[PDB]
Amino acid sequence: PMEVAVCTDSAAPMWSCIVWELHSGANLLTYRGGQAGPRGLALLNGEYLLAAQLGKNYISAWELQRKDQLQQKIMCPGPVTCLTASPNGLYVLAGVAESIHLWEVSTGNLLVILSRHYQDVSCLQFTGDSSHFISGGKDCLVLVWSLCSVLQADIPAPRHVWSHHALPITDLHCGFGGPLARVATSSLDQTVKLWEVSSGELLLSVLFDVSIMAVTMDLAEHHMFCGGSEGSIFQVDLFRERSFHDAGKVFKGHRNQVTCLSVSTDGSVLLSGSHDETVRLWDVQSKQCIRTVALKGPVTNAAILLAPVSMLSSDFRPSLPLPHFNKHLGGLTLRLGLHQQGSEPSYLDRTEQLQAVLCSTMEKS
Amino acid sequence: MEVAVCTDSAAPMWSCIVWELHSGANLLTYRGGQAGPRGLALLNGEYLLAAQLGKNYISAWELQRKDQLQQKIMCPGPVTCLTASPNGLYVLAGVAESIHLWEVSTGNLLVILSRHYQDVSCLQFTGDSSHFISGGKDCLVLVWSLCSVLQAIPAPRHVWSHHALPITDLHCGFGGPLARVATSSLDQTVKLWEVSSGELLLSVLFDVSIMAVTMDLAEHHMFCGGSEGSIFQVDLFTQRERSFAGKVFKGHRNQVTCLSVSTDGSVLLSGSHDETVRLWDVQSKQCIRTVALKGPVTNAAILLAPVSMLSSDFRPSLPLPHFNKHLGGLTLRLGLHQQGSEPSYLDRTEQLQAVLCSTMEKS
Amino acid sequence: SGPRLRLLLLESVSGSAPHLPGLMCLLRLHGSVGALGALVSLSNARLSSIKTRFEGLCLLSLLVGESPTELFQQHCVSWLRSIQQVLQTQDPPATMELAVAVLRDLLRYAAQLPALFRDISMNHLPGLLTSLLGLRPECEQSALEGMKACMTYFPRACGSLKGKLASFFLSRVDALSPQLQQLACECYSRLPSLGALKHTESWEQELHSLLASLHTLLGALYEAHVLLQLRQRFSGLARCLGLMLSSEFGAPVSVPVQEILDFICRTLSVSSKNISLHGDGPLRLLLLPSIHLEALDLLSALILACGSRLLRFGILIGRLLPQVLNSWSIGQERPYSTVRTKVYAILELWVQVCGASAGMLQGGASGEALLTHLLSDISPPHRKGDSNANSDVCAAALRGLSRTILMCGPLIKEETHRRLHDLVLPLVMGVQQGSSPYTSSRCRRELYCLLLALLLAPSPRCPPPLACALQAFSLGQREDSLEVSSFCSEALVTCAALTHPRV
Amino acid sequence: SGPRLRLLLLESVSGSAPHLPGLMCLLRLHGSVGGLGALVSLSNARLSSIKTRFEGLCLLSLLVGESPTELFQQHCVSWLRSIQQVLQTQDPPATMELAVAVLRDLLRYAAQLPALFRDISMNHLPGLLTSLLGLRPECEQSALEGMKACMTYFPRACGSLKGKLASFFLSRVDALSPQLQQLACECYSRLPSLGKHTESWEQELHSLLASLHTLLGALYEGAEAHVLLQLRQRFSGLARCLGLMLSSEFGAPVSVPVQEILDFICRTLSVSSKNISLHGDGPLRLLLLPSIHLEALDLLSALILACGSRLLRFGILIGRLLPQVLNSWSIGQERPYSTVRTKVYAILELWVQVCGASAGMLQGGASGEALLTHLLSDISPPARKGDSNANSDVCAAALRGLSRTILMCGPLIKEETHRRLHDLVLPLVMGVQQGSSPYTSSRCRRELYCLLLALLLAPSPRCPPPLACALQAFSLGQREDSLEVSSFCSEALVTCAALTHPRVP
Repeated sequence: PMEVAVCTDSAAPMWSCIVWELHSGANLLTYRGGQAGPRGLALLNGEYLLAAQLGKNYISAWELQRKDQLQQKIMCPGPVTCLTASPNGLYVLAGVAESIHLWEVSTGNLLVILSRHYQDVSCLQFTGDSSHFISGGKDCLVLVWSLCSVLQADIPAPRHVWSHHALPITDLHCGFGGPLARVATSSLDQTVKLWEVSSGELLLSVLFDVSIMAVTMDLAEHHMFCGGSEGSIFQVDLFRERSFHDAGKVFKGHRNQVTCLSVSTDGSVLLSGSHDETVRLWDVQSKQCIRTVALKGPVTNAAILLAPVSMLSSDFRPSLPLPHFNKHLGGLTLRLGLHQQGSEPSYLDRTEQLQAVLCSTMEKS
Repeated sequence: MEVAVCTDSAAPMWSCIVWELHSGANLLTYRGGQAGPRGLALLNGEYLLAAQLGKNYISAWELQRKDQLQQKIMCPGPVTCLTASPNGLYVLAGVAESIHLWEVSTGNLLVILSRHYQDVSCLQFTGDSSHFISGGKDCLVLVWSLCSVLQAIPAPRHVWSHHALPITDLHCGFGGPLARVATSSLDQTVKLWEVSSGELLLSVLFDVSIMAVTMDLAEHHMFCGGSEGSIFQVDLFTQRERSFAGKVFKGHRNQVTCLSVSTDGSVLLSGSHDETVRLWDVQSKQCIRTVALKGPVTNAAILLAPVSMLSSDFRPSLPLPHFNKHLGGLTLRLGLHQQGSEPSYLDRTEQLQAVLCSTMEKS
Repeated sequence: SGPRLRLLLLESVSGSAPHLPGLMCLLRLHGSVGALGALVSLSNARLSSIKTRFEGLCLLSLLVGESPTELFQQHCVSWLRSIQQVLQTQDPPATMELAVAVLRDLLRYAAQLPALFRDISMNHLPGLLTSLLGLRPECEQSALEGMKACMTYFPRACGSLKGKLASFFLSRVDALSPQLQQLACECYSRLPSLGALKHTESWEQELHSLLASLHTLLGALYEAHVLLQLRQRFSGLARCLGLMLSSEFGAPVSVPVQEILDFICRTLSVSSKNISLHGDGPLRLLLLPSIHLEALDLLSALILACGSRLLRFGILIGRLLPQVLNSWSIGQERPYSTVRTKVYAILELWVQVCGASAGMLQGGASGEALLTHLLSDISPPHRKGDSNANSDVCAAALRGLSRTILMCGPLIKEETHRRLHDLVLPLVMGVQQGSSPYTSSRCRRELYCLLLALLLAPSPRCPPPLACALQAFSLGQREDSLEVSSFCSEALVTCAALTHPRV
Repeated sequence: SGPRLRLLLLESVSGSAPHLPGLMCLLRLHGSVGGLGALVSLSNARLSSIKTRFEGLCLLSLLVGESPTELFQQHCVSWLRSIQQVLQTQDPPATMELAVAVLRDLLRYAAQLPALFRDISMNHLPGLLTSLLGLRPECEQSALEGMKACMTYFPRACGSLKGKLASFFLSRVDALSPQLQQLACECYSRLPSLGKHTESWEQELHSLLASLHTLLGALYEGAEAHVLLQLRQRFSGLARCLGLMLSSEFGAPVSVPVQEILDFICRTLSVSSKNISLHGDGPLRLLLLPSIHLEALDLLSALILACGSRLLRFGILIGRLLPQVLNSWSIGQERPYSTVRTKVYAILELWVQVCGASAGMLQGGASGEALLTHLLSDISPPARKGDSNANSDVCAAALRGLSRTILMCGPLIKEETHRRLHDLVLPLVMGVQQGSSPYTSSRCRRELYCLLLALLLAPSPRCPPPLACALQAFSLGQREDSLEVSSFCSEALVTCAALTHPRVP
């Protein structure tokens, strides 16, 4: 299976987004447009590329096989600070100032606006099964939101209010699963915390000597990778209230704050984007850099992704068009028969039915 | 409903007594001889087998009859231990340094395993009845695969020789590949092993010889009976080599050789050489009950009482086969694999309505 | 060659009729067809006379099914013409069933080849549809099957006869024969895809027309032989709507979820107490559970069509389920087991499509009412009766409970988990030690599945009874029933992960 | 009352023939009868005429299966007499089917009442058996159903007509109609149980074994046109009878000749396509050969079900049989002999089910290596006219066998096999996520995910499973369009969370 790196920068003189193969570094796709903001690049349903614009009040959209953006834009009442999409491709989340806007991809309806943060929303992330989403903010607050409670509410309140962090939240990372998932948070208070979604309890807290700008864990959650403000990536082995410094647990080479961190599917490769205008590939075992990709500005988005069939097929077109996303608060548009894909009768099912017809004809005639 | 099945070395009136755990009232009693240590087995929930103390045969009982059956499982030498398969298909006996395997379906002596160079002391099956572990006075713990033994001279899957003194007890967990086995020995150590890898996971060192060992089903605690009358609790759920105040059960005045835990893990049964069986509360380590026996306790276990003990009219489904003394035709009941496969109300209703509709269309 | 000898063998045997289906099955088993010209000529010769038409049709079925690409391309048009000729021979109905069964596969494979597809759609399919429409009333099942095959693989070439096809299908959606009614409902639901953007519009108007007709029929019902005909029409139209919801369509459509849910709620909002006992009242009371069941399959079809997009209507759906359970609650079987089983199946399907977002048994009057109904249907209770009585509702309730606990268990309050423990742990050991739903091995397997689900997804404030459940699984692995014992053996492998961590 | 008004509702509407089955279904749904004399009188009146016999039998179907015990005790003999009267009316065969369907439930419920059981045994069952035997040849299936119903619930009273019943069943054992042949074989296997029972069972089983040995010698002539077909029909009927005797409940303990049955099974599977002389009748022997092997495999399945894990000492032979049969029948195009390979994989799954971790499958030896090589080729994706889901039945069966074996016997299987499965399953699960393939079927995808979960749950002690890649695969599969695959992946992700977040140190 092909793995790719989707990276954006704050300058974007020629391309606003570049996708290249992980193990070769050769560009696979390429998009032109404006400038994506930090934490403001989502990939919707494997067919579209949403990018919240840097300093603007709207979100641009792309088709995976076209370099020019679509005409439709997701306009917002204020500046867009972050943007995420549910892994099932059903909802879109954007942090507009202190509030979170939720859109239905089925209809384009702005379903809810969540206003519980008293400062700007810094980051947004869904759980693997798209049953919860977690929001961080400049108010040092991490909120756990149930999608079932938010969608069915007539104001909604978070499932958990995590206020242990004392400085604004910089990054979040949610593990696989829903209620049984674990969330890692980072903050300017030089601490990274690990939580439980179901109980709402703090499981771990690691203190560093510098502010942590990014955080990620592998799928098996063996390690926690923390990006420092001076260019150091720290590794925390997950096997309470620890502290760092350990010389062999640091990735060295970045000269500026590491704001993006991603791990490969097997966990053997670490992706790091930093403010020194460089995206780097690391070997998790040897802590040595494999590839150093230079960019034209500070990296705003950088992730490792399993390339969808859309990314490989040059003739791909999205199954449904992007709906008109409403700017203000039973008509679902969908394709029928998807639930029964692969349910066609097999050879022995078809053969035995025809043989039964033959036997019935023999008995009757 | 849980009961305690206990035998003593003297047995002047009853060779074995079954009493309710929480009431203490004698549920069942049996007349016969004297069962030896590690020599009492329950076969298929219908028969009580007791290897005789210092004798070369095994006596059998019906669960609802106090008099032993005329059939005896005779052996070429003194029987040292006796275990039965959890699925009720096989019977193992330790005859000197060899292990005899019988098929309960046919009564044939399938195998004689001679790998121990001294007397076999303990024999135990895994929960799924795919492996059995034997310990002996030769300080050896042998893991045997039932598949390899039945399909074969056979050799043990593992040979555990970390103990330096004769083995006193064994205990196997649930499963057979992923099971864990606890072994105790006169070298004052209790060890925990893995059946699949054959690796030593834990080894706890004590100041007295360990005569008994048991574990709860969840494997949170290890209970080790000492030679002086103390039972030690070892918390598995909280290194590879430890060494043993509030985790000791006190009250026995002689060596504790039998140890059993209740289904929920809250009650511990102990049999000792002071002719006394005690009940303990695992959380508080206090003696709930004390039952006096006429001799040193040889066997004492807690088990979930089968329907055989609860019904006074119970009879075994199949009679006991004649167990062969020396090395097709399986005797069994048919249709048991499809027990409970009767059509449901909706299934019968749909079949009847299909017949009605078919008759309506044609006529 | 092997296949050549095995072909010449039956060529010489035929050149016997009771053995022919077995010979064709054996020839298909060896893959001899996939030499062949002799078989083609033999089938063509046998198809000429009525006395030998069955043998020719058997040979044709084998040839059509197992032909290579080249032979099929060579003989597809001739085979279609022969099938049509058989279809217009006034032969017994079984001959027509066999011919239609062959034609289904012939049309399925011909649609895969662009040249054959073009030629047939241009020159042969309207005549085939005319032949199917001209069949005798005794062969209407085969006619419906043939038209269904024609619209399945050549829907664009069926648009010229769309009106006649619609008239044929609409006359049999109220048929009293369940198989004919099902076939006609399946055929009618395929109409919006017939003909040459416009298909989306056709789907929308057809679905709204069905909704309006269903509303009128419900108004007629919720007011002798008239009521039975009304119920037959209602069931046919509801089945057509559900088939249109749950079947594949070639274009995206706008599903009016609010209108369908409104109709479902209106259907389920009338109970036994709403119906008077004078006049035709008892007849309406007798027919009411069937109407509620039709609404229930409509709800199931909507859930399948929309999936987790229905999460905004979860409050209404989770109020609906205990409402129906309350409306149909009473060795003797309890009444209305079909309705309760359908409700529990709908609950299981909703949890399947929603995951942990289902919100079932997670606080409220409806969550507690559903739990009360679920617990009573899984509880055990000279005379005439059945030992496994009430084992259908028990198994469905166990499946729904285990699915909900596995998916939404951590979000469920700990008192519910304690109640489930106190009910289930004595139950598994109570069957391991008269008339009961747990005399059925299916119910025992479902109870063990519920126990494993309680172990796997507990509340973070209530640890599950690991040791008692381990003892229960150990006892069940020794059971006589292979269905229960194998499941209990597999469950102990999962419990080894809960007992022997690797991290 | 409620049910009384709904009961009287249908009496007024029946005194509507096409609507009657639906009316009976509705009455059964409401439980009105379970909670009645007018209905009994109406059913008696309707049953007195051919023009209304169907209506009377429809009423009797509801009156029999839903009556309270008092009404059943009062009217059981009258209902039996009416049913026996219907069976002697020269009515159309469908009427006979309906009457026999009613009589089955009637006899089942009458066997539960000792007084009615005794009365019917002494005074009424021989007459019913005579009426069923004296039926027209076009109603021979209804006669067999009635004989089976009488035999199941009143076997002691069927011993006086045992010879006539055996003669009736034997002639239809070689029927070319699958349903009639199956029913006749079911009826024939119940003969030793009616009328000593253990002895009769053993003699009947040995007689069947001898007849099967004689029939195989004629079929395999020269290896061990129309007479061969009847020979194979008789062979299949007798083998089905033997398998039914093995796998059906018997009232007494019996001695199963395991070695003799296994010897016959091995003799049947010992002849392959290579030994048949393709001159004369040879091609017919070659065409019929897979069906005879399938009959032997069904006998093997019946033996495994009857004996269970007691068959473990014969495990070497049983486990060497499977790769031998797979080697015999091996060659959008469907591969041939998929029915035989699927049967072999089903036998493997059943063997692991009854033996658990003691099965010994996939654990060393030429037999294990050959079985693994066969299993891996049937689950591999392929490397015009046809099917996109071609070769998906053998893929699913092999996947189930592999998953069951790994879940049960995985820790004992060597780590090389575990790495071999890891190197193939992991590219496959993510390869189906991002023309013709067995994995276009959702059944095959679900079984592949089950195999991945089994590899996670029971790994080799010397080989850690790829947990992160499997987690990614389960995350991708839970977003699938198919509800089967997605829901299975959700539950597998719950299990993998249990694997990833331990609750014990």
